[PDB]
Amino acid sequence: NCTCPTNKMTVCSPDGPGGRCQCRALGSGMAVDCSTLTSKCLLLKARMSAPKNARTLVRPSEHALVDNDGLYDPDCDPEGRFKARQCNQTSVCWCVNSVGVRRTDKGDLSLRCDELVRTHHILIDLRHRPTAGAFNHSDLDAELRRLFRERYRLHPKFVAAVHYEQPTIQIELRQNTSQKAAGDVDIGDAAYYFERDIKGESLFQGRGGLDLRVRGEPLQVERTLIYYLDEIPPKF
Amino acid sequence: NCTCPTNKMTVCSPDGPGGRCQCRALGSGMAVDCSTLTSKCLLLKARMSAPKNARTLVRPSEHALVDNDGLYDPDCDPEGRFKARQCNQTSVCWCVNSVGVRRTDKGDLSLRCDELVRTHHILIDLRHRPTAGAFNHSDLDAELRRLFRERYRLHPKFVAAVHYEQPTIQIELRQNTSQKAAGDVDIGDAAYYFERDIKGESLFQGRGGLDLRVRGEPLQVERTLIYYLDEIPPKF
Ligand SMILES: *[C@@H]1O[C@H](CO)[C@@H](O)[C@H](O)[C@H]1NC(C)=O
Ligand SMILES: *[C@@H]1O[C@H](CO)[C@@H](O)[C@H](O)[C@H]1NC(C)=O
Repeated sequence: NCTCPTNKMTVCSPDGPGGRCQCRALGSGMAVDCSTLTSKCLLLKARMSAPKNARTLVRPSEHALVDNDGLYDPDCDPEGRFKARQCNQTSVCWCVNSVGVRRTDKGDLSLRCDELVRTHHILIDLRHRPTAGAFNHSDLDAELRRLFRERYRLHPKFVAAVHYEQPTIQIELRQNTSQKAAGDVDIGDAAYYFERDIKGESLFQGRGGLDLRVRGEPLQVERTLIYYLDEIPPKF
Repeated sequence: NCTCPTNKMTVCSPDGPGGRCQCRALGSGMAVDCSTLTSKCLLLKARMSAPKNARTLVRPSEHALVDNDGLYDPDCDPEGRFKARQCNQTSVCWCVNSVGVRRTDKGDLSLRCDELVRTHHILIDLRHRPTAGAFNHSDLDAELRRLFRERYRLHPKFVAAVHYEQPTIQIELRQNTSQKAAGDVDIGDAAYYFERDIKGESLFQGRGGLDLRVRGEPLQVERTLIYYLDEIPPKF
């Protein structure tokens, strides 16, 4: 059955040699490894994706803005990760980090981003709809570390810590470039998948969002904040 | 068995969901369709491909030149075809047709190639090593139309004509945009596969070169000339 479980934003078909199941990335057309997480850049491209022939639809405008200014259509290198320079505009350019947020001040078409700066620490701040009381910190740590271990296939050594107090929860992810091995999922990719699941727009095939139950009681998260820390501080 | 019969310039491995076979294009990392022909642009990216870590290998000198002046690493749009504007890396840019050869005078980074011009007529001019006599026009016509029908998976109507005289053979392919349907292989891609099989660098898995036998008598080709005709004439 032609599926891409880890990335639903794909188009597959049994149009392969001997009925083989080919599958490609929505929008970008890039190759997708459906066993593991797809890089955040290709998923962003698939998010915008500019439908091929609207026919009866209407486009977005030259002046129509969206809620999130950090939403755009990036250019992804032949490995899947972002390119160091993202010029989605007429002549306006800038430099981005691994997770795809802006690292410099907007320049022109003569800009030159040398290296793709690595976002090595990520802090995910969640706040859940207040239940009658608070949970136990141990169960929350167990559930969240298990989530990144199994669901997003992030190695347990990359979950630096989990902090809990009244409603507001925090999750630390620490992945240096020196401690990233062959075929390891990126904490940026895992954080993107986790924010999409938390916000009910999961990239997996079967699911629709995130269940996130802690010892029988569910956990519905109102507010989410995600901070990205780069090895080289951005130059503003 | 993880194999791509139509594109040998790919990297497959059974690391797909439940041991599924995923394959991706060399050099570009783009998704490939291994049942049919891959676009000439992705194969052009694969041809040069700048090996990932030379270690003991090298990079060709910045003053070193190659036999063909029209070989370069192109930018391929999401669908696989060439981007209308090609800039190898520098402040020199130009516009191309669908087959990738140049159309306009070399300019600068402000160039605006408004549309991707189609190549609608392709003429292949072969000259074979002289045997004791010539062949029959009928057998040559049948064999070449059969080769483009079965092997390159080109619909028979797109092979406009076949001409024969003393050694020199000609093949005329004709394909407008109006007569290209859903999932029709392009005359550019079929011609590129033909010219890689003619020169002994076949893009198929099992084969290495073109057998090209006409009623038994093997046909070895010395010289090949392939002319590309664009719907809009190239402006120089
Ligand atoms: C480029 O960014 C602008 C915001 O400055 C946005 O309106 C537009 O949709 C983006 N387009 C692409 C192709 O990323
Ligand atoms: C263009 O790319 C080709 C790739 O083979 C390379 O050999 C050539 O030197 C490049 N030329 C320029 C001007 O960048």
